[PDB]
Amino acid sequence: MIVVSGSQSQNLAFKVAKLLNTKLTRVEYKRFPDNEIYVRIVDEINDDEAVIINTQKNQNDAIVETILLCDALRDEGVKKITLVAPYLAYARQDKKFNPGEAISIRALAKIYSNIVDKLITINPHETHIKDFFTIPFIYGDAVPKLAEYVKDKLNDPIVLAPDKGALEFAKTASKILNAEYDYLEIAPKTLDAKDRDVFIVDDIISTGGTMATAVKLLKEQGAKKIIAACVHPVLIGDALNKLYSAGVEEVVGTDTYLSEVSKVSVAEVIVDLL
Amino acid sequence: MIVVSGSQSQNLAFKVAKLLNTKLTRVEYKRFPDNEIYVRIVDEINDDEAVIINTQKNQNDAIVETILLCDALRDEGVKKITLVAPYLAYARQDKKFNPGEAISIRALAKIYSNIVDKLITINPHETHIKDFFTIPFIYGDAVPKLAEYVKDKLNDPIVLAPDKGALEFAKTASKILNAEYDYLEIAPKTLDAKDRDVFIVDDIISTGGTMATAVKLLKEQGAKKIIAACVHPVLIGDALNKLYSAGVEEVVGTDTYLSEVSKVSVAEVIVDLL
Amino acid sequence: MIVVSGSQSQNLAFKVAKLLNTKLTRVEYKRFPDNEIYVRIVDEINDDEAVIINTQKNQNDAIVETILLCDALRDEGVKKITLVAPYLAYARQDKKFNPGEAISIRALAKIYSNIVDKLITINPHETHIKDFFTIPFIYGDAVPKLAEYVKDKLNDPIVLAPDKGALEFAKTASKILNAEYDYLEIAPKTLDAKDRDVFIVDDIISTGGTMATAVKLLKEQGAKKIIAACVHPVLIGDALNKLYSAGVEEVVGTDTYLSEVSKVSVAEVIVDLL
Amino acid sequence: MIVVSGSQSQNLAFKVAKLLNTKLTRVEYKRFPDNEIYVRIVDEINDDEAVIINTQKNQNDAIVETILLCDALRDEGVKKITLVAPYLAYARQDKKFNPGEAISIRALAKIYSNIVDKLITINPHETHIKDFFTIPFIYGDAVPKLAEYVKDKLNDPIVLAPDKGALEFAKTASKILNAEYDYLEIAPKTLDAKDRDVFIVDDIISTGGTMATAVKLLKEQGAKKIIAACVHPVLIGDALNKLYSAGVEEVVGTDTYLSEVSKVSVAEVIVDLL
Repeated sequence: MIVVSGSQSQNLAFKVAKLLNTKLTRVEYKRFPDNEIYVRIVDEINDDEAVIINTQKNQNDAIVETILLCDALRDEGVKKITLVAPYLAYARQDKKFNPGEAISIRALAKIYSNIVDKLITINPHETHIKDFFTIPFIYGDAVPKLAEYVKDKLNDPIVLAPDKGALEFAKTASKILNAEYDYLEIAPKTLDAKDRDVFIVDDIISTGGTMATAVKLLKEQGAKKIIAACVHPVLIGDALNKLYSAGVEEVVGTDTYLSEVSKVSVAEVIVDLL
Repeated sequence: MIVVSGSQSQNLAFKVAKLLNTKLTRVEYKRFPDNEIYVRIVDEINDDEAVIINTQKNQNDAIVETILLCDALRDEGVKKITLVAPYLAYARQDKKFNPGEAISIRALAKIYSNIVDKLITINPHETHIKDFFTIPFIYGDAVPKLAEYVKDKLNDPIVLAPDKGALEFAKTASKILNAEYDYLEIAPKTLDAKDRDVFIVDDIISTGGTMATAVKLLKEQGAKKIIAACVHPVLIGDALNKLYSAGVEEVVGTDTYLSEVSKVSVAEVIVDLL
Repeated sequence: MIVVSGSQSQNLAFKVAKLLNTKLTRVEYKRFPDNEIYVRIVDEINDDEAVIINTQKNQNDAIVETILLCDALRDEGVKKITLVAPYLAYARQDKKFNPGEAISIRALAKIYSNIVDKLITINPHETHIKDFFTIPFIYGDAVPKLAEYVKDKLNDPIVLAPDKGALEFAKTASKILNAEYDYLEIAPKTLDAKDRDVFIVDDIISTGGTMATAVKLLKEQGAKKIIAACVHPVLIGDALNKLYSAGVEEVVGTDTYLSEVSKVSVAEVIVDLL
Repeated sequence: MIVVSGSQSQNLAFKVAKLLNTKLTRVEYKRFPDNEIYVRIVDEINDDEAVIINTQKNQNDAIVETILLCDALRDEGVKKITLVAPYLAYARQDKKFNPGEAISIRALAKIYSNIVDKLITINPHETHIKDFFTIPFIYGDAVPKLAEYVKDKLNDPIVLAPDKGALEFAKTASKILNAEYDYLEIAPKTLDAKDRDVFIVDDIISTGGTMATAVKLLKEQGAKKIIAACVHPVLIGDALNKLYSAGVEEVVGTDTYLSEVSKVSVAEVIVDLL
C-alpha cells in the first residue's frame, strides 16, 4: 500500500508511511495562476492499493483536491483507494434544522462512496453520519493519546466534559488517568473542583466560549491546574487568548487540524485502522 | 421553473429570472465561523424544476456550494435540476499532459452527471469535454454579444484571433460586423493592420501576455483604434494595466466572470438555452 | 502628472488617465510564493508628480501596496504624490465605542500624512475623519452620477434615504431628478409611497438589511418600481439576492468597489478633484 | 511589562508571558463582515510598557493589526511599546534589483520607527536591514535551539549549510553539536558525507528546492540519517513532501512561522532579548 500525501497532511502522511515502513510517494501539488489545484503522482505506481491522507482544514480545497487525486490514481491502475481525512469537514450535522436546508454530509457521502472504497476519520462529531455512506466508514479515537499526554502533568485530576454531549471523551480519558469524571450541566453535575487539578476534554474547540466559560467557573470553584484538550483544535480567531485569559494552564490538540497547539499526533491511531 | 441563485451569480440569476418573468427564489448564503458554506432555500418550493445559476470564479467554492444546493433542492421535491455555470472551472484541458496527472473535468463531469440533469456553460475552451458527461451538456456562445458591443465604436475594423485556436470567435464576430477576419500565426496570417481599426477577440484573457503581445505588434504595424474582447475576463494580477499600456483602446468582457470590465451580459444567451 | 495604477483600480486608473489625456504608466504587480506583494514602476519616470489610484476593497493589501508604491516613486524622483482611494477602508468610525479600542482611521491618517502629499476619496461615511490628517484631504461626491443613471428609468420618483443619516444623498439626487425627497424614520417621515416609483440612495450597502427592510415595507405601502443605488456596493454575501427578493427593480453601484453591479464610473468625479 | 497578544502569535505570547511570570493581557480580535480587522485591549492597562508579540506569516494582516494595536495602546497611556515579530515579512532584500522597484523593508521601517520604540525579530535573512530603522532593531538567534533538538537524534553528524550564505548557521549549530561543518558550493566544499549522519540547517525553507536538492545529492554520496532544520518553516505548497521524498529523516522548524513541523519554541530566545 503506497501512501499518497494530500497537500494538507504532508507531515501526518509522512509519519504514517514511516510507521507502515512504506516509501512515501512523491505527489506534486501547486496552483495555476487561476488558483486552480494541480496535482500529480510523480513516482511510478506499481502497487494497486493507495491511501490518501488529506485532512480538511481548508474544506472545499480538500474536497476538490481529493476528487482530482482519485481520478489520477484510478487512471494509473490503482484498484483500491482508502481516504484518510483526519478532520472531516461538513460532517457536523445529522439532519436539517430548517426547511430548505441541505444535509451537507449526505451530499458529500454520495461523492465519497463513488470515488473511494473506504473512508477513515478521527473523532467525528456525529457518529451517525456513517448511515449516509455506502462504503466502509471507519472512525478512530484520539482521546486516549490526549489523556496520555497530560497524565504526565496533572496531579490527581478530575476529567470534565464541557457538556453532557462530550461525556464519553471524559470517560475514555478518565479510564487512562485512573481519575473520576463528570460533565458541566452551570457546574459539574456531581463532582466538585475545589482544590483540584482539572482535565477538560472535548472533540472540538472552535470559538472557545463553551471552554473559556467552563474554565472561568472552575477557577472560581477553586480549581487548581487546568488543562484543556481537544482532538480538532480549530481555535478560530482569538480563541486561544480567550482560554489563556480564563486561566488555563495549557491547551493541547492533535495534528488532524493545524493549530499553534497541535502537539499530539494521530499517526499511530490511523495506522491501526489501516 | 424557479431560478436558484448561486452566491457567485446573484446579478446574472436575477437578470435571467426577469427575462423568464419568474419570481426569483430567496436563497440564504453565509459562512460559519469555520468558513464552511451554509446554503438555504428560503422561499417555499412548489414547482419541481429548478435552474441553478452559479459561475465558478472561485472554483472549489462553486463546486461545493453547487453540491450542497442540489442536495437541498432534491430534499425538497425538485425532480429536475439544470445547472448553469457561465464560467466552468477545471475544464480547460481534454487530457493528460504528463503521466500521473488527472483529467479534472473528467472527475467533475462524473459528479455533475450524478447531481444535475442538465449542464449549461458559456464558451467552453474545449468543446470535447462534453464526452465525459452522461447528461446533456449544452454550451452557448457570447461572442455575438461582444461583437454587437463594439460595432458601435470601431471604424471598418479587422477582426483578429490572438492565435489560430480562436479563429472561430473572430469569424463569428466577423460576420456580425461585416468585416474581414484573420489570426496571428508573429503577425496576421493574411491581412495587414496598417491604418486600420482592430477587434481582437478570444474566449479568455488570463495573464494578458498573448493579448498584450498582439497589441504591441499591431500598434507597430500601424493599427489604429484597438479593442480587445473576451468572454471570460479572468484578467489576473496586472493583466489590465499590461493591455492598456500596450495601447488598447478598451478591454471588454462578459458577466460570466466578475472583472472591472464585465460590461456585456450573457443573460439572454442563457435564456435561449433554457 | 503620470497616473500610477494600483492593482485594485486598474480600469479606473485607465479611464482617468484617458480623461487627463495622459500616457498610462506600466506598473508591474505580482505576488511572491510567500504571497508578499511585489510592485514595480516599469516605464521610466521623468515627471515628478504622480497620482496613485488604488481603491481598498481588499483593505490591508491596498494599504501595504500603497506604502510600497510610494517608496518606489520617491526613490525615483517623484516630488509630489497624490493618493486616490475611491473606497477608503478603516474610515467608517470617528472615535472609540469602547475603552481599549483604537481609532483606525486616526492611526492610518498618520501614515498617509507621511507617505503622500494629498489624499482623495469618494463619498466618505464620516466627513470628520479629515481632522486626523495633516495633509489635504479631498472628497468627491458620486451621488449626482447615480441620480443621472436612474432619471432615465424612473417615473416621477420619490427619492428616499434609508435613514436620517443619508438624507443629504437623497437631497442631492433629489435636486438632479427634480423630485421630492424624505427618509425612513419605520416609514418615511413625511412622504407616502403609495403608487409611486422610488429611488433609494445611500453611500453604502454591506449586509443589505437596512435596504431589504426599506424595500419590503415600501412595497407594502404600494410602491411601484424601486431602484436602490449606493456609491460603495460592498454587497456582502447574499446581499444582492436579499434585495432582489424584497422586490427591487434594480441595484446599482459605482466602480469605487468592485461588485456585480458597479455600473457607474467615478472617473470624471476624480478628474475634477485633480 | 504587559504582554499583548497579536492574533498570529497567541501561543508564543502566552509562553513568553509565562516565562516573564506576567499576567497575559486579554486582547479581543475579530473581523467585521467587511473582513476588516477589529482589535481591543480588554483588560485594564495600568503599566505603561507593553510588548506586542505578533509574527507575520500573513504579512499584510500582521502589519495592519500591529498598527491598530499600537494606536489602541497609546490611547490608553502606554509610554513604551516593543514589537516582537518572530518572523518579519518584507525584509528579505537589502536593495533594488531593478529600477522602478521599492525597498519594502525601507518603507516599513519608517512606519515601525514611528509606531514602536523597539523592534525584535528572530534570525532575519539580511542583518543590514537595521540600517533603515531609527529605533533599536534587535535580532535573536534560534539556531542554537534547533541544534539542541537534534543532538539527541543524530550520530556524530556533519552540519551542512545549503549554500555559502548560511555558513554561519552551520557553524553555530556545529559548535553546540561538537561536529564538523561545511557548505554546498554542487557538493560540500570540503567534507564528505559518505556513511555519515547529516544536519542541514538554514534560516528559511520556502519552496524546498535548495533543500530537496542537497538531500538527494547527499543521499547519493552515501549520507545516512539526514535531518533538515530551519528557523522559519515557510514550507510552501508541497515543500514537505518534496523533502521527505528526497529522503530526509525529519524536517523541523520553530514557532516563528506556523507549520506542520514547528516543534521548537523561540519563547526563551525572545525572553532574553527583553
